[PDB]
Amino acid sequence: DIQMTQSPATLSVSPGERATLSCRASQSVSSTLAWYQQKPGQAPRLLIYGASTRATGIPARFSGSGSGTEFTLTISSLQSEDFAVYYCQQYNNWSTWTFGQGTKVDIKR
Amino acid sequence: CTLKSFTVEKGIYQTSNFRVQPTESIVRFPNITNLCPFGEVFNATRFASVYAWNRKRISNCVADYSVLYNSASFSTFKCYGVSPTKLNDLCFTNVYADSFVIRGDEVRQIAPGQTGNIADYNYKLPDDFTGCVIAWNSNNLDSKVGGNYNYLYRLFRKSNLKPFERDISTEIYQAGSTPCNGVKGFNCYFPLQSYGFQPTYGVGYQPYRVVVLSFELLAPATVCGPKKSTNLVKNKCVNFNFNGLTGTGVLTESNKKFLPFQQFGRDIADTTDAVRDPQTLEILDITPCSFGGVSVITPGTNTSNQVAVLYQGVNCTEVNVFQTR
Amino acid sequence: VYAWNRKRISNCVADYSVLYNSASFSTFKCYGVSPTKLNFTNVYADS
Amino acid sequence: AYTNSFTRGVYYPDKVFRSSVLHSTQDLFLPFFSNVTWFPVLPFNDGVYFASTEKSNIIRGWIFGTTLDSKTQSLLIVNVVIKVCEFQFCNDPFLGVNCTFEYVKNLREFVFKNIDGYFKIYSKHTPINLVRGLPQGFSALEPLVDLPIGINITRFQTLHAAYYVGYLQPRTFLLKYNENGTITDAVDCALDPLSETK
Amino acid sequence: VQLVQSGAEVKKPGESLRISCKGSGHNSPSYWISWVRQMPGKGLEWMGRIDPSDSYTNYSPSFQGHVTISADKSISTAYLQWSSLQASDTAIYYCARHVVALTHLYPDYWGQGTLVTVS
Ligand SMILES: *[C@@H]1O[C@H](CO)[C@@H](O[C@@H]2O[C@H](CO)[C@@H](O[C@@H]3O[C@H](CO)[C@@H](O)[C@H](O)[C@@H]3O)[C@H](O)[C@H]2NC(C)=O)[C@H](O)[C@H]1NC(C)=O
Ligand SMILES: *[C@@H]1O[C@H](CO)[C@@H](O[C@@H]2O[C@H](CO)[C@@H](O)[C@H](O)[C@H]2NC(C)=O)[C@H](O)[C@H]1NC(C)=O
Ligand SMILES: *[C@@H]1O[C@H](CO)[C@@H](O)[C@H](O)[C@H]1NC(C)=O
Ligand SMILES: *[C@@H]1O[C@H](CO)[C@@H](O)[C@H](O)[C@H]1NC(C)=O
Repeated sequence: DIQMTQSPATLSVSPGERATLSCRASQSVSSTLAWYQQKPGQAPRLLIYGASTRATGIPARFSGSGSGTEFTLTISSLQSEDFAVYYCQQYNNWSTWTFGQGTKVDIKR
Repeated sequence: CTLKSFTVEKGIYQTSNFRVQPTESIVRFPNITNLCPFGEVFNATRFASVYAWNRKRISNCVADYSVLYNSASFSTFKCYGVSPTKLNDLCFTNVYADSFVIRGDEVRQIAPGQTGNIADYNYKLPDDFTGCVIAWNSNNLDSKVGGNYNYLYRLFRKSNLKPFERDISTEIYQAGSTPCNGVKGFNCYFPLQSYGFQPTYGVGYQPYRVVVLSFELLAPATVCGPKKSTNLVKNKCVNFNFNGLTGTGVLTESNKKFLPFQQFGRDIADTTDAVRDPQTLEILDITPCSFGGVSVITPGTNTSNQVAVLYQGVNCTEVNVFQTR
Repeated sequence: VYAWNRKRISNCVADYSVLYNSASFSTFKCYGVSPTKLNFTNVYADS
Repeated sequence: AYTNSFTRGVYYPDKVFRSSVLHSTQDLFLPFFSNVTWFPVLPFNDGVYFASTEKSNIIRGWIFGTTLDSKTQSLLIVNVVIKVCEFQFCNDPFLGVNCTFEYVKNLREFVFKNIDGYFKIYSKHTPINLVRGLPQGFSALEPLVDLPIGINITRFQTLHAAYYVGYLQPRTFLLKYNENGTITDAVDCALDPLSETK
Repeated sequence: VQLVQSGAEVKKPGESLRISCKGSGHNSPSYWISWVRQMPGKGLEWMGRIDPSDSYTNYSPSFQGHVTISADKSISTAYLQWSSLQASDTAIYYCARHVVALTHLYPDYWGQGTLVTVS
C-alpha cells in the first residue's frame, strides 16, 4: 500500500492568518490526491482534488499544491468556521485507496 | 456571350439551361426520443485490453456527436470517410463503438490499412473503414507507480487478424519446430504481453484510451443526429433530407405500394425514385424538377434585335406564347 | 567487455535459421526486427 | 436422402423496390437444381434454406446455438414469439402437445443467413399438393424479420414434417421484378452456358 | 447527484448485518462507490469500492476477509455486509462516489453515514 502521513498532528492559528498542512506518501502518487474537511459531527467534505483543483462551491481561500510524494494544503485568511480535521486521500485507479491520520486546526492562544 | 461575338447571325443558339429553382426545404428524421449512451462507452472506469477490445452497439437512440467534436479533452480525433463537423446531420443504420487501451506510439497503428503489432494482431481496420477514431491519454487512470499490468496485447499471433476480428486465444505460440502442447518454454511463448504502465514513462509508452466509432451507411436508420423534423410539402419543387438521404425534387403522393420491408426504391436510373417518410409510412415519389434548354431564336442582328426564346421539352407553365411539340 | 571485438559481415549470404534453431543459446532477444523474418546493407557482429 | 431443389430458393436481396425491372445482383443465393437433404443438428455453414411441409404448422420454430450446451446465446423463434435470451435448452429440445430482444398441404420456406452479424429470417407460405417433395414452382421470399443480432452463428437445429437444408453461395442472379413488385422468375448466371448467355 | 444510506443499526456480536446506500444522478453506469469506516475517535479508513455495472470489488487488504460489498444496478444500490459482527465493528460507515471524467476521476458526493453499534 501507499501510506499517507500528515503533519502537524495539531496546530493553532488565529483568524486571518495562513494555515499550512503537509501530506506525504510512501512512493509516488502522481497527482491523484484529495483533501477533505470533516467538521465535528459532519460528514467529510471535499476541498481540493487532483492535488491542485479547488472543488466547486468551496471558498477560494483554500488552495492545494505539490506533486509526487509531497503535497500541501494552504488556508489563507483562516475563518471561524474552518476548524475541523483535514485528511489527504489518494485514489489511484488500479490501487487501494489509502488515508492519512488527519490534522486538527484550532484557535491560537 | 455564348457565341463570344458581338454580332449574332440569324439562327437558333442553345444559349442557356433553365432549371426550376426550389424555394422550400424539408428535413424529416426518424421521430425517435432517446439519447445515445456515449458516456457509458467513454466515461467508463476501466477499459478492456486491446487484444480483447470491447464492442458496444448503439441503436434505437438519437446520437449527438456535436458534444464529442466540441470536447477538447480528446487528444486525437481522426475521421475517415466522414466529416467530424458534418457528423451532426448524417444518419446511420448501425453504429459500433469499439473501446480499448494502447500506448501513445501505437495510436497511429489504429488507422485504416495501418500495419504494426497492434494493427496486425490486435485490432485491424478495413481499407474502406467509414468511421472515426478518438484517442485520449489516460495516464491519470491507466498508469500506477510500479507498473499497471492490467492491460494486455497480443504479440505473437500465428494468424494475422482480419478486419474487425478479435482474438482472445491464449494458446502458447509455437515459434519452433517441435510443438508445445500447452507447455511454455523456448519456442513456446504466451501469446499475450502486458503493458506495465507507469506514470514516469514517456508519452510514447503512456496509456491512451481509444474509441473507434464505426458507422454503417445505407435501410431504416436506428441512429440519427440531432435535428428538427419539419412538415412535408406535397407538389412543390423543394429540397429534402429523408433519413439523411439528401435530394432536391418534388415530393408527391405515389400510387405504387412498397413492400412492408422496403424503404428506398430506385429505378433503372438508380436514383431514389421514391422514399418512405420516417414519421409516417407514406411512400412519396420523387420527380426531377423541370429542366430544359433555353434556346434563343434570333434573326440576324443586322436586321433587328427582337429575339424569341424556346424552352425545350417543357410546358408553358414553369416559364403571346405558342406551345409546340 | 571493455575491449569488445567487432567483426563486419559483408559480401556474403547470411543464413540466420541455424542461429535461431540453436537450443544452446540461453538468451536471444531481437530489437526492431523479428528473428523469424531475418531471411540489410551492412552487418556488424560485436563479441 | 436428397431431392432436387428446383428453383424455390429466391428471396429479395435488398429493401429496394424495382417495378418491371430486370436487376443483376451478386449475392448469396441457393444454387438452382442443387440436391438438398431430405428429412439432429445442422451446421449453419454459409447459408441455410429450410422448407417445411407442415400442413398443421407442426414446427413451432428453431434454435441457433453453436455451443449446443447453453454456453452461448441462441436465437429462439417459436410459433409468433421471438426471443434472443441466453436460454438453457434441453439435450433434445422439443415442444409437447440476459435477454436483448423479445417479440410476440402447406409449404413454408425460410432462408437463414448470418452476414456481418445480422440474422435475416425470410418466409414464403404456399398451398401445396405434392407430398413427396417441393413443388417445381417459382416462388419468392420477402424478408419476414431482420435482427442485427451480431452473434457468431455457426450451428442451428429445428423444433418438433420432413424438412430440407440447402446452402447459399455467391451467385449472380438476374431477378425479374414485375409491375406489381413481384418476382416471377430468376436466372442463376452460373447454372450453364445458356444461363450465362441469358 | 445524491446518495442515501440506511438508518442506524444496533446488533449483538456475531449477528449478520447489511447496510445499504442508494445512488442517483451518476454520469454513467460505470462509476466507483466506496465504503469508509470511522470509529468514534479514530480517523478515516478506506474499506473497498465497486463499479455496479461491472460489480468488481477492490477490497482493502485490512478488510478483505471481514466484510462483503455487493451492488444492484437495477436499483443503483450498494450494500456492505458483515457475516459475523464484533464489538470492534461499532463505528460510522459512509458511502462515497467517484465518477469518471475521461481525463481523471472526481468524487462528487459523500454519504451522511450510518452508525452501527455491535453490543
Ligand atoms: C464524461 O464526464 C465528464 C465529467 O462530467 C464530462 O465533462 C463535462 O462535460 C460537460 C458537457 O458534456 C461540460 O459542461 C459544459 O460546460 C460549459 C461551461 O463550462 C458549457 O459551455 C458547455 O455547453 C457544457 O455544458 C463540463 O464542463 C465537463 N466537465 C469537466 C470537468 O470538464 C464529459 O462530457 C463526459 N463525457 C461523456 C462522453 O459522457
Ligand atoms: C465462432 O465462429 C467461428 C467460425 O465458424 C468458429 O471458428 C471455429 O472454431 C472451431 C473451434 O473453436 C474450429 O474447429 C473451426 O475450424 C473454426 N472455424 C473456422 C472456419 O476456422 C468459432 O469456434 C466460433 N466461436 C464460438 C464461441 O462459437
Ligand atoms: C400543359 O399544361 C396544360 C394544363 O396545365 C395541359 O392541359 C397540357 O396537356 C400540358 N401539356 C404538356 C405538353 O405538358
Ligand atoms: C397487380 O395486382 C393487383 C391485385 O393483386 C391486380 O388487380 C392487378 O391487375 C395486378 N397488376 C396487373 C398489371 O394486372
